[PDB]
Amino acid sequence: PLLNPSALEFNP
Amino acid sequence: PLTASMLASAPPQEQKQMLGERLFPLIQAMHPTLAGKITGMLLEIDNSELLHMLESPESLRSKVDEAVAVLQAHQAKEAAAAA
Repeated sequence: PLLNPSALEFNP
Repeated sequence: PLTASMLASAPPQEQKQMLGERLFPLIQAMHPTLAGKITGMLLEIDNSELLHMLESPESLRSKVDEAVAVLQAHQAKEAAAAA
């Protein structure tokens, strides 16, 4: 469905 | 320019890293404080969708609007639980 608010942050 | 063919030879975690490095600066130009979180949320989707968003600025902008609304929803959910 919608994006996941608990996704891990990306660090570049 | 990042293409399907450049991704294809890399292991899946490296593929997500390469997409991340291209998406992050665009997302950071939109929402500097949320860029790491929003990039992380977008990287969960299919690599084909992510390549499309690097080629279509209007698609990326709408998907970032979806991520911002999803974060707002989650903050409201937590505030409802605490009240």
